Amino acid sequence: KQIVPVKSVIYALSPFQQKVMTGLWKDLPTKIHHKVSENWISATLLLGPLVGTYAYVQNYLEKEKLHHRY
Amino acid sequence: EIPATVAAVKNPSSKIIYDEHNHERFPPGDPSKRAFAYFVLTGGRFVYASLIRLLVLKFVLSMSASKDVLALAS
Amino acid sequence: SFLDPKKNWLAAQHMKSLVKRLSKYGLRYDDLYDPYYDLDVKEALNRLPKEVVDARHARLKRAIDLSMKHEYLPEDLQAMQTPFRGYLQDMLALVKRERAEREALGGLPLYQRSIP
Amino acid sequence: DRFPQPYANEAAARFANGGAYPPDLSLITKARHNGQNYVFSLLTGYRDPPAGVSIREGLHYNPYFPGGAIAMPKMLNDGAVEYEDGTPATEAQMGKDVVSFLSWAAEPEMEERKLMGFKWIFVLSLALLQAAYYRRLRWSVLKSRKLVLDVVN
Amino acid sequence: TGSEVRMLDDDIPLAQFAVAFEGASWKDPDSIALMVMQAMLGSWNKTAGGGK
Amino acid sequence: APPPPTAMIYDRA
Amino acid sequence: QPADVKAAAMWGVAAATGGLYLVQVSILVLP
Amino acid sequence: GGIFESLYKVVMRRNSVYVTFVIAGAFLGERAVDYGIHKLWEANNVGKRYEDIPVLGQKL
Amino acid sequence: TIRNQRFSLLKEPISSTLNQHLIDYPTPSNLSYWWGFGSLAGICLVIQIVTGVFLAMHYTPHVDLAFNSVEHVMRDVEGGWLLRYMHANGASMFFIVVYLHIFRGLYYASYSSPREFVWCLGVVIFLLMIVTAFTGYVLPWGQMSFWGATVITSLASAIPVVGDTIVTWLWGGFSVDNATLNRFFSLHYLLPFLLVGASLLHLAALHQYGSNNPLGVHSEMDQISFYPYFYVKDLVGWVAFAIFFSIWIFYAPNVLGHPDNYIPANPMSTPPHIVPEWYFLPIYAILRSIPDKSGGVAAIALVFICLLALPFFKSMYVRSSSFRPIYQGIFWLLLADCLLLGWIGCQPVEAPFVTIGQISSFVFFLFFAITPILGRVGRGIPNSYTTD
Amino acid sequence: TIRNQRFSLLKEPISSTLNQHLIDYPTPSNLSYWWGFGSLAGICLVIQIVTGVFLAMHYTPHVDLAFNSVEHVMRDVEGGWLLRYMHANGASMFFIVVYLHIFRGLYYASYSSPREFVWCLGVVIFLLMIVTAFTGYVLPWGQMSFWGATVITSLASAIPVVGDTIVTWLWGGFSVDNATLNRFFSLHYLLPFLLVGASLLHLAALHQYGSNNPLGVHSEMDQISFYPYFYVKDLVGWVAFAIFFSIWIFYAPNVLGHPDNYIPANPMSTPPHIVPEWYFLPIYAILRSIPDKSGGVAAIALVFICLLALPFFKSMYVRSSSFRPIYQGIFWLLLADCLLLGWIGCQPVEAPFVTIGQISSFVFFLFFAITPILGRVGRGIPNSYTTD
Ligand code: HEM
Ligand code: HEM
Ligand code: HEM
Ligand code: HEM
Repeated sequence: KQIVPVKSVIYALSPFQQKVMTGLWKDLPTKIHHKVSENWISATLLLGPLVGTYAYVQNYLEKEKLHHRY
Repeated sequence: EIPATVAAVKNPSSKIIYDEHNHERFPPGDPSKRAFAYFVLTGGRFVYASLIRLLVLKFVLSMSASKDVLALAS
Repeated sequence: SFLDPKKNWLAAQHMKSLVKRLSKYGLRYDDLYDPYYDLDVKEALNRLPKEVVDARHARLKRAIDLSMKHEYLPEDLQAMQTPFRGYLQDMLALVKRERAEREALGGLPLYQRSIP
Repeated sequence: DRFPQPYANEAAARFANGGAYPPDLSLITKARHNGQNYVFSLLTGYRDPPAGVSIREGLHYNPYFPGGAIAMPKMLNDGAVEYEDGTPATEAQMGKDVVSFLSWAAEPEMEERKLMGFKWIFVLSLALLQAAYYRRLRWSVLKSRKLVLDVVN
Repeated sequence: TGSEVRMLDDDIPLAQFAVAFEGASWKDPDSIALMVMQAMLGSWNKTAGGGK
Repeated sequence: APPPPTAMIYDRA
Repeated sequence: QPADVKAAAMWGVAAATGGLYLVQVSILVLP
Repeated sequence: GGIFESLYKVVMRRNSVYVTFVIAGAFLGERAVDYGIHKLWEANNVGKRYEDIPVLGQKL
Repeated sequence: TIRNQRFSLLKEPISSTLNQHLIDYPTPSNLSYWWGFGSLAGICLVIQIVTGVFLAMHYTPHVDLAFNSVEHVMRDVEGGWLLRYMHANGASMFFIVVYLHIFRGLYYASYSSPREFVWCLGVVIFLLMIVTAFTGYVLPWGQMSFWGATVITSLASAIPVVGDTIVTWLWGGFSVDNATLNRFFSLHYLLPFLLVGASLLHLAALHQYGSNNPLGVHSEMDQISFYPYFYVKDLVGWVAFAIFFSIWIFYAPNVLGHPDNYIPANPMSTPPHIVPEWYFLPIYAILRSIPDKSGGVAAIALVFICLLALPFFKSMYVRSSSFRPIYQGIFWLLLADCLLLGWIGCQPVEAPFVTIGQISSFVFFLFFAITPILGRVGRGIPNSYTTD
Repeated sequence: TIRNQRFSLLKEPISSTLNQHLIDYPTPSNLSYWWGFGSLAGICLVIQIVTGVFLAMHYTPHVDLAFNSVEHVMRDVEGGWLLRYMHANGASMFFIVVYLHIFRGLYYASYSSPREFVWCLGVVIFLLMIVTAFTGYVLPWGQMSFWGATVITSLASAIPVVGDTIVTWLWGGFSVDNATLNRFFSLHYLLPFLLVGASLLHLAALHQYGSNNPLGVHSEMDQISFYPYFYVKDLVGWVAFAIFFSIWIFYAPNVLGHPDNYIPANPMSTPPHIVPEWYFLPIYAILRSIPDKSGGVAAIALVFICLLALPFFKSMYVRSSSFRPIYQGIFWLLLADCLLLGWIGCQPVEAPFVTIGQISSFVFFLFFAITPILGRVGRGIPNSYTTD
């Protein structure tokens, strides 16, 4: 567990010489663009099986209900 | 073709450039808003102290007497 | 089988996505090999030249800084990035071959992983 | 003292009620799923069975009761109690009042609980805002540094 | 302004750094007090005869 | 745009 | 030493205020 | 800016004063929030509280 | 640096270990908010322990007094309703944040070398959590508690050689009765302290090798101390969790519960829907889906076998799934399947839920049976995409 | 030595801390058996924890069921009389061993620098043992149990401004009833784990500053590893202790107790002789001897203040009692005084026992007040006895 020095040169600024909470909502539309563009595959994979299974279950339940309802 | 770090070390300049992606700089001549952050933290500390007080009192007075024995004592 | 992007559309898409990701963070594919992971990568990095290893450390530090800042490499250097230009696989293969020979005929492991 | 018990034991209750045990009503609004609506509907929904279904003698039909047939008859008969305040005692009125009373008996801490919840949700949201500001202020030094690394590829 | 610069090398035997506040002008009456404060934060050397 | 291995002394090494 | 005494007195005041806020003996305090 | 700096030089030069200020502010804010939430409660549900039923004292 | 005289009270031997391992332990500077869940499961455990002790000052482990004692805490004790709702919803929160912990580990492949011991101690902690929550849920002595205890402990008689002997020994008699209640109470009191010890060993191993990071790369180049940079991050996490927990205590205190537990246990009557708490549901679903109940218990053992066997797979040099599209999709499919399987557990054992649970279990095990193949095939990527 | 390939499992990181602190810790080569007494106290604590858990699998903390539940443990549970006698007599042996531990520390002046933290943590440990044993003795709910609880809790009223409030809050309802019984059961179950933590801190501080020896001299010249040299010595001690404890369990199990605890608690009548367990008797005797109960509580606080104030004395250069004849005699007189004080506490308040106790407690504090004088004179010794 050692440190590996890199030979960099780092300029830093005081936390009291720069605004804090503006960067949250700065450049918001591009942020939302990224969040949606680079992740729609993941959301599709997470939710698609769930909604598909729910639709299948409801279809089966209703069809059995009608068939057995005399 | 001297390296980037060597050129930076050997040539100090007063036109320092920071990242400014998610933290925008103040203009170079401006007082530091040091007090405002302290008052924000003060409000947060208000809340934290109130919550700690609530939790201690709730536990200790839970260990206290109960309405059953209070009504039983006549 | 051996599926390369020239003879496989799916492999072409996979390579394209990996290139896009590595270029976004600006680090070669070999930089992902953790020395703590295998201890053969540790030896291979111990055998490589100092300029190459220092470049690897610099690229990794840049990537970690970009990850913390929640940003990507600017498009200029992103177009200047060269992922998959390897520097380690040959040395790693040599180290593993030497280890395999030593294990195959007699021999004690030159290095071992602590427990744990 | 506590409320009196109409029967000495569960077996006595069953013998009185023909084998059915009238459950304790202390937590009836929390013991049954969707307790308040269920109790109100069960008390007020004593309807006529559909065509073809015959409830065994001694039982009464209730659509909302799991099973179809319940042991109690309709007790919330219209004009069974005389309110002491001047409210006409209709079956819906008695149903709503009884469900309110039972829900109080099953959760006497609702008012204090909700007041505490509102206050602490608001106050902790303020704390969350302050904590976010504190984190952004501490990390502002790192998240805005410029590092020169002497590498391009 | 108040900021920092760090030139990490790790190939140099000794690390050297300077941390500074904002001083006073020539005509500020507190510059004498700053000089006294510097005097009571005096320099120390590895070859100094004062020692400890 | 990507530099050849001729430059980048680490690439040369 | 006088500065230390003043600091200790102020810290005692702060601790007393904290204990008072924790216990809330406003009813008890007759004098 | 000026107001924040003024209150800073008032109450942020010794940590004991700051702790006293924090505790006092916590107490006052707690009591104020109590009062506000109680007023909202009274405004919202009017005509339901215990000391509102028309026959509260006639069961004798 | 000769320590002739004291510099810093943090570096004195009294505070030196805490200094190192809490204030000065270096962590990668790019950790996201997904490590706060590891920081937060400990807070949930502390909350559970404190509320449980103050509850045990009021609970009576007899079979004729347990339910009435719990109601005594509900009604008579000042602030008792707060204590009980805190304990119950805090068990729920503990399991929620631990599941988030586990799934972040799965996404970023934190189980990979050299943190095999970290993952294995985590699995042991998971066993301890499950046993503690179950034996604690039996305590209030409601219908659901009694019958869940009966069903689950009776399903320990699937072992071939011993079976009934172990079940009789565990019950202290012939059925779930007062002896089992008293035994479960004592065990429920004891086990959380072993859980604290296991958490400490977990943290010791992790600190031995250091924490991972979103990129999954070696990260000893850019590191910063824990305090204060990650203290404030974890503070934001804690306050958000406090808001969530306060919502779940003061406005929906029974939504995560099951209403049939508010009925005093009656061994002569069975509730129509015997199901465990929502956080045992996937395990219950796998157990029910596999028929031949001995096979179900074997499958439950096999689940933990797979969890313990995860860190000891093949090469798979790249670990973070940000650079593994196929493993990323596989992980999302696994998470969806786990959520679906948890949904299945609450459903009856009628059709089509049997088939839906039988397919879901197969997918769940296929996840573990496919990752070594992914590693083996991806071991030869650089030779194929190289630009030489 | 570069650890390329692993030589020994003991030096591997999994067993490295254990290796150091258990096998390889250097120890003075001339230790006698009282260090074995320290290890024996640790073993007694573990025995108490295990038997207490298995006892709490059968004990009902209700006022109407506690006594009959204990008689259940004795008569019906398979080998339950063994568990109960082991727990009770193990509390007694725990206190015997801790007393021998403390008195060895006093004799060899192990409290001196740099082991002030070790001694202070020991004092905290002793407080925890006292509280745990007291609340545990309340559990069986007999005459002595109930009335001792009443008296010892009601002497907390001696606090000037908040005494009555603290008494009522601790009682929970104007008496020592069911609420106090449940409260005491929960606390008795919880405290031993804090005691384990305190013991671990005790050992850590000692291991920081080595270990004293019968000579009191610097001892880094001739040091040997703890294993196997002191493991076998401790083993001899453990077997002898097992024989002693087996004599107590099987043949004379009720000698160390009082017969009044076999009568169910009856808050109406009062037994004629209310005394705590034998190991609280010296403290009880001091408190009873000094009248004006506020003065008694102040005197107990003063006892613990003196015990905490031993380590921080001024000169105290020569450590061991082998080279301190005056201090050797003072220590033996103190031990005789402590035994006499313990005997006084079991006697009624009728004369002459009041005079004897009021002398014995004064002599106790006199010992604690004349050690610095001996230290100063001893610091003066060397420039007087020079032989030239
Ligand atoms: C030493 C610490 C603990 C003690 C003393 C303790 C004690 C108790 C007691 C007395 C009860 C019964 C009171 C009640 O039902 O509300 C209980 C219930 C429960 N405990 Fe614990 N507990 C502890 C830790 C935990 C932990 C760590 C968990 C979670 C893993 C947990 C989960 C539960 C659950 C789920 C219940 C059932 C709550 C209910 O449904 O009413 N407990 N505990
Ligand atoms: C009692 C519950 C648990 C607690 C208190 C706990 C605590 C922690 C803590 C404090 C960390 C370090 C901070 C962090 O990395 O988030 C951590 C990391 C970790 N834990 Fe746990 N943990 C728990 C359960 C689990 C479980 C069940 C597993 C998996 C079986 C697990 C696997 C891990 C892994 C893999 C890491 C490394 C994180 C990384 O990649 O850096 N933990 N845990
Ligand atoms: C739970 C009860 C206790 C346990 C388990 C315990 C355990 C130990 C252990 C393991 C040692 C190191 C081995 C040894 O030297 O014997 C030790 C040493 C020591 N203990 Fe304790 N102890 C306990 C109570 C006490 C008490 C009540 C005191 C006095 C207040 C005390 C004072 C000391 C001292 C002074 C040493 C130093 C040994 C030396 O100087 O050689 N201990 N203890
Ligand atoms: C966590 C561990 C422990 C548990 C669970 C525990 C539990 C119990 C229980 C249930 C009883 C009542 C059973 C009976 O009457 O025999 C009891 C009695 C007692 N315990 Fe413990 N105990 C523990 C540790 C200790 C310790 C460390 C001591 C201190 C020496 C102690 C001292 C006593 C005493 C003096 C009694 C009364 C003996 C008697 O029954 O006459 N216990 N304990």
